[PDB]
Amino acid sequence: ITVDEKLDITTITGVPEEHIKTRKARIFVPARNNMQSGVNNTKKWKMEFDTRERWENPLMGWASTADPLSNLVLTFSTKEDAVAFAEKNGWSYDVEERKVPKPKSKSYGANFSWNKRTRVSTK
Amino acid sequence: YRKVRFVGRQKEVNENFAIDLIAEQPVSQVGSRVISCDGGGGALGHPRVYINLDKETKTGTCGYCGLQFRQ
Amino acid sequence: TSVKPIFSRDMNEAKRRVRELYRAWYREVPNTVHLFQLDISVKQGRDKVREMFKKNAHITDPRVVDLLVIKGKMELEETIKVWKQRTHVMRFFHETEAPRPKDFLSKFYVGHDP
Amino acid sequence: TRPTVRPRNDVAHKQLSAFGEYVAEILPKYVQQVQVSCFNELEICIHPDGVIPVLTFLRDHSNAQFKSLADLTAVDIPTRQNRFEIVYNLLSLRFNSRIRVKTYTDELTPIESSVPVYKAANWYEREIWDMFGVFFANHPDLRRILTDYGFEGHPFRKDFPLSGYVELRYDDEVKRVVAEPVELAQEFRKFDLNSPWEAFPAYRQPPE
Amino acid sequence: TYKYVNLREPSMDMKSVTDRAAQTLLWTELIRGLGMTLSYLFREPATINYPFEKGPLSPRFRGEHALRRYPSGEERCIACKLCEAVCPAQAITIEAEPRADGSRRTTRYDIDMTKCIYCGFCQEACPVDAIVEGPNFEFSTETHEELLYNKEKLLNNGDKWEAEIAANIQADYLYR
Amino acid sequence: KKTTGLVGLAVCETPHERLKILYTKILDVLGHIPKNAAYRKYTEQITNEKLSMVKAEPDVKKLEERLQGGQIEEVILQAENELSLARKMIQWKPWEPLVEEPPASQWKWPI
Amino acid sequence: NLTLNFGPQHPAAHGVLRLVMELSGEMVRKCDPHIGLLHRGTEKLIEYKTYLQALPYFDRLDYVSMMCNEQAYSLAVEKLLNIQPPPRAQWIRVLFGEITRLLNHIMAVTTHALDIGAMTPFFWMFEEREKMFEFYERVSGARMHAAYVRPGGVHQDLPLGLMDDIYEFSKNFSLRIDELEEMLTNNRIWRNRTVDIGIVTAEDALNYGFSGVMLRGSGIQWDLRKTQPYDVYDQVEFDVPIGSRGDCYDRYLCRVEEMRQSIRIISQCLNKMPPGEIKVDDAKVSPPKRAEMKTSMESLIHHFKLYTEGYQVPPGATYTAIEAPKGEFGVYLVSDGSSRPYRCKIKAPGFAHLAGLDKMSKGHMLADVVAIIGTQDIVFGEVDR
Amino acid sequence: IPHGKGGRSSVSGIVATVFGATGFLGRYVVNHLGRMGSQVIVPHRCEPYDTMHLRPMGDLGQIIFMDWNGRDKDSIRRAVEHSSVVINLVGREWETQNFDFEDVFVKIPQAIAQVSKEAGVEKFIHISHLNADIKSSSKYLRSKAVGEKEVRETFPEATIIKPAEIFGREDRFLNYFANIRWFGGVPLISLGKKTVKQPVYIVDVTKGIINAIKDPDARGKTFAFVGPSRYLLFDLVQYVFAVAHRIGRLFEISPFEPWTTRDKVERIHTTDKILPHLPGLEDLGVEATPLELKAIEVLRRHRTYR
Ligand SMILES: NC(=O)c1ccc[n+]([C@@H]2O[C@H](COP(=O)([O-])OP(=O)(O)OC[C@H]3O[C@@H](n4cnc5c(N)ncnc54)[C@H](OP(=O)(O)O)[C@@H]3O)[C@@H](O)[C@H]2O)c1
Ligand code: SF4
Ligand code: SF4
Ligand SMILES: [Zn+2]
Repeated sequence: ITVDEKLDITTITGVPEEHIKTRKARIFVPARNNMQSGVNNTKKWKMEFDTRERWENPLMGWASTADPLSNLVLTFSTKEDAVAFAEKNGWSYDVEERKVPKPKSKSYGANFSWNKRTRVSTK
Repeated sequence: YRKVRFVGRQKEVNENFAIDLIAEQPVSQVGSRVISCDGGGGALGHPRVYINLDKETKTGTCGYCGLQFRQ
Repeated sequence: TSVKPIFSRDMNEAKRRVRELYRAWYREVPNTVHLFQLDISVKQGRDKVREMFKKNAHITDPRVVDLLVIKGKMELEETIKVWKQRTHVMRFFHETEAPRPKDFLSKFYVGHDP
Repeated sequence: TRPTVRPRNDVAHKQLSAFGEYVAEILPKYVQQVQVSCFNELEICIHPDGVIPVLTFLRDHSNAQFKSLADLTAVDIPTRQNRFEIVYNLLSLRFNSRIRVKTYTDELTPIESSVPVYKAANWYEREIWDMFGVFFANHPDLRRILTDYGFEGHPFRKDFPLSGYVELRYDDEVKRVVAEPVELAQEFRKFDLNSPWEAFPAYRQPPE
Repeated sequence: TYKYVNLREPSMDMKSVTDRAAQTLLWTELIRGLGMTLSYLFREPATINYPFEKGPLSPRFRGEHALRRYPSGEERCIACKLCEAVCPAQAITIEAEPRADGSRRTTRYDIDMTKCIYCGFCQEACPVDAIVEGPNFEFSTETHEELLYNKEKLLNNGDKWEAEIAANIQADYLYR
Repeated sequence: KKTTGLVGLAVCETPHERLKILYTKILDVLGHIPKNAAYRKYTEQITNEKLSMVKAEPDVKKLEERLQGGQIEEVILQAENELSLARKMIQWKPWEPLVEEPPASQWKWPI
Repeated sequence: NLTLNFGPQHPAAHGVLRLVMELSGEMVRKCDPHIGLLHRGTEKLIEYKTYLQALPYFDRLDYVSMMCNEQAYSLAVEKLLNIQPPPRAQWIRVLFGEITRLLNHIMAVTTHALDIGAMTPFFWMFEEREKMFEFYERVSGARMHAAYVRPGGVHQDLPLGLMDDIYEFSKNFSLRIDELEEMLTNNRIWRNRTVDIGIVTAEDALNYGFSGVMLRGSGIQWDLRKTQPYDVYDQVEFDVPIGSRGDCYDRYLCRVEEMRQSIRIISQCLNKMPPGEIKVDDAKVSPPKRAEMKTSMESLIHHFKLYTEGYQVPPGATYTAIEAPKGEFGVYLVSDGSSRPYRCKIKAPGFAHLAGLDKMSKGHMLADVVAIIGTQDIVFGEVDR
Repeated sequence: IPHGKGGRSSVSGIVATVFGATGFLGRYVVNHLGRMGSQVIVPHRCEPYDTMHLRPMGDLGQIIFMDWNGRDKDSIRRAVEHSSVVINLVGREWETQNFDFEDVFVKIPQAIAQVSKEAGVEKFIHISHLNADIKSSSKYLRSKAVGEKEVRETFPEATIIKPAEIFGREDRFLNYFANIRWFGGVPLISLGKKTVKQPVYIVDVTKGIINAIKDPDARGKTFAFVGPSRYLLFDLVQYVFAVAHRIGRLFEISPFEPWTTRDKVERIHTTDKILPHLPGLEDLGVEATPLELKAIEVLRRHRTYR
């Protein structure tokens, strides 16, 4: 069998060059591009790294660049394995929080009052 | 600053411009309410769009059509 | 850890293996320097060998070092034969690359904090 | 329902519901999930303790020949707590039937390779080492295929970005073709394409 | 089904060996067969004298890019960006702006003729049918710095000819 | 015939009893296994199904029908490996129950 | 032992495939070739594209097949999307799907007969091959690499013509295949150049996972062309060749009879085509017509959105393979559920068909080894799977 | 103004102009200038093919080629009208069959001490030699110091660089040795008196320019190039045959590119370890190269292994 149960926090290295200690990741929730109202693009945690300089390429004006990562987003399942991926390869990060709104109390019929203020007109 | 890259290269540039060539068109007129614009010919050119011409006798070239349309 | 190892068990089949192939590199550095027809001094090669082993000495867990053993041994397969046509061996030395500043006042005049 | 809809059949959906059932019955040691695809495919989820004998059981029989090893692939899945996913695909010659073997693993935990069981896995098994680092056990010759000699990346996983770090160039400084950090002329503009509003009713998630 | 080719036992009798003995010894093979099938030289050489003669094509043949315009010049392009989002090599780059008349037009317009992989989807994505793969293979400049086409090549290149372009669309637009 | 169709084998040599040993060669080794797994319940089922139709009738060509292998010399190879199959069923133990259940959410596809 | 690397040499054939030879004086007994001259980053690259946009990178995977590739892709996608293609469209995928086999099986003999060193059967057949690229230009878009098969069936209808042309073409082709019969079959030296070379016939000729020819022509009768359907492909009549022993000369003689089957199928397919439509009608996958995307309101919103993003594919893994004219063609297309696919692993021939060069080579000469390679018909860039 | 990393495809602010740049010295200097990235404007004289091996150093749009004679004015003015700095390294050995060869070190540095200076350039740098003195030796060695003073009237602050003898790959002085496969190997001239000069290494030469090109404050303060340790010996000629174990010419051959039994033979055997009060190389650091390590590279003869 050769099970040999032991314990160590798995920090793997050698596969990138230097950008372990240089950068800091970010875990957050994408929340409702507000030109419309589709809520399908919630429920999945994503990541994005540091943004570095974008200069002008002096022949066209293209957005040529250094900063070799700059485009890496993965699709996470939840907050639980969100941390566990950033530590398993081991570079710094910072975590946001999921925002869910009010439930909330909305009821038609109270928009026509005898003495209240909740009263609509000009419909 | 950039003026050194074409020395002995003569700077092949466009001649005509469509910045203002709408303005030399004989701006059309109908005397109706709403008109089709399948300009350039049918099944080519810009798609069908309907314009209200009531207000400073014009349409506004339909965006798509480009030709000055009015009454 | 509910996982079986590769070769070693705990640190003592491990640390004798990293010493082991070090001699195989150590007789290789004078052997290849006249073979690949490149011209530096041979002691620079022996410094760069121990450069590579000493840097990764911050490991306190087995089967990662053993994973580097498989990486370290596979390097010798091209090395003893001729599978790196005069470029890959020169790729170890960051030679024509401009020097990184690595100093705070020096970084500040050039760059948007890279 | 209409034309221009694929006409499914039930005969192959019946026997593949029938055949794979008594497979878990006769080895309840390694099999952990069996499922039938809605278009006549079969998955046999196997914990990799039985990586050799279940293949060795499908290596030979009188009711299951299955001696045509077609496809060894490798699929990574982050956010699973065991990342990778080795997936086979084998073919019965006498019976015209497809079945796949889904075996998960992790990075450092090795896998007993199929070297005596099949000899078509000679170049396929090495590829997963070069691309992921999944060290298979007891292979006679582990080497480097389909990559360049100086990489340290195992690129087909997700943390390796689209370009590497190793944009190559020549100079006449002496003779050499030297490496350099990577520099592009253009960003590779990354779009944003996922429309909202959930076009699929059947695969609806548990709403938590 | 089956067929068993190259599966035929020999004759092995008195007379038919003399057909296999005269074959090897006096070479009735290899000359009646292979000295006659080469000559066969008297046929006409089917060669195109390329600087003078040219070969056939098709009306749907792809090639050089160009831009069209309406009757008297209008810039048929409307800068609706759809050719950009389907270019597999992202050879398109467009920055637009409201021109002072009011209708939107382009400011920069690029085709990376190096990167351009000629999927031609730009021709099948424009709603107002602006960009057209013009059928002229006239090319081969001398620098990498030249083949990046700006806008003022393309309107000029779309106006070195139009009757070449305008007849091929008009003979093919019924199919697509 | 002198060629067996499938190239790489040879008609070697006698049908109807080279098989009849090798079925009975398995059935004696079949009794050695402890009977709790249903491996015996189906393997002894099909061999007794086979050997009843095997033993012992003319011709070679009739034995091709009702015995769905290739040619009869290849039907040896259908059970040749099966003898090598069942003797290793004693070595490892599939009749033992399941081991290493996966950690409770892994075979869910949409991430 | 001498360790020569006769490969990178641009000695005709295909200046690539650099390998080693640990020859034992004159015999080889050890061959360990190297591959990876074109890795190109293919399977990583598709992970950022959409379904319609990624499609020509299947086309450039061979050198030769233009309609047999993308046949293994749309049929690998239409199963996921619950679509049968319309019936006029299926008669064209069999027509061009049985015309690319008249491009491999011409190139698979001449280029083999050039490494060997014969000059004249290289020029005697490509001059007849020119009569066939005029088809490709007339129907789709270009010389060779045509993004023509779509997931929504055929792109567009082939124009007026191409039915008194193909019948004109195919009625004068069997004389050209009767030329090479006089050139190579009855000849002795080329027969003496290849008999009993590469005798691989055992069950390790199938345990190595080979696909067709360097199969069934060596023995075991099996193919994907009448045990597994594609389209209207079983409703035509033909037979499949089998050679006698397990050498190269009895996998060569598959290809003469194989070209004598594609002429029958084309002369059988033309009699059976009905008039009809091109695309799938429900238009969540096919784009609407050009005369429609300029009039109505419903046409543009199911046009303008269908090019910003792609389709909507349901999740769940899938797999299929078809008959490439040199082998199987595995595609294990992992779907995720958006416009952009997940992993797309391909199996091409040559993984099996060239790893088994180790078994096939030894005990033989060095001049044998170049004659081995042009029999499996190995094309690089296609070993990038 | 600069931007980002200067690995490749950067801007780095500077816009230089290097004349000559077809010989051993002027090519290898520019091969650093297209690495950090800039608008390198190199005009060549009469050679479209002889700059083909130059182009893959600047990435894209960074280099540009123009034509000029030198005795004409505007061809040396039209190009230099948009730049920031400009260096010059033009010149060669023996007198041409058509030229004048005296004023080429006098009026030709003056031809770019013309409106060129007036146009608004700065940090104009010319080259000198360590041995160019006003003394009566030699016809080529002196008449170089005439340009060191008579043209120094113009450009009152330049930091004209003064190199010693150089050794690299394809120079003339070190390849004058071991190209002497002959019926006798004689030194110059059968005496070990003055040998040798200071062979500075070619990487130190191109490194001195790029530090000085935005140093700042290096105008007028002319600089000298230190050689190796320390003077050198007669052993060098014996060092050749020990370890060696004993471009637009014409279509067939050039009639006269000789060994020149004239004042060529004395222009090197006149060492003149000059004044150490020039700053001139270590202060424009950092340049420190021996001889014994770079000698394997340039020498190439029939053994090649042992
Ligand atoms: N640092 C040292 O040790 C050393 C030693 C010897 C000489 N030098 C002098 O320092 C510089 C080093 O040159 P180098 O070693 O690279 O060899 P080089 O071949 O002389 O390079 C200098 C360039 O000046 C060009 N040239 C000569 N006459 C010209 C003229 N009338 N007009 C325009 N260009 C002319 C030459 O050919 P093109 O006309 O084709 O451009 C050449 O490209 C030269 O000025 C040289 O006289 C220095
Ligand atoms: S072709 Fe279409 S998408 Fe491209 S610039 Fe013209 S209008 Fe815009
Ligand atoms: S021509 Fe081809 S590469 Fe260029 S934009 Fe159109 S589809 Fe893209
Ligand atoms: Zn209009």
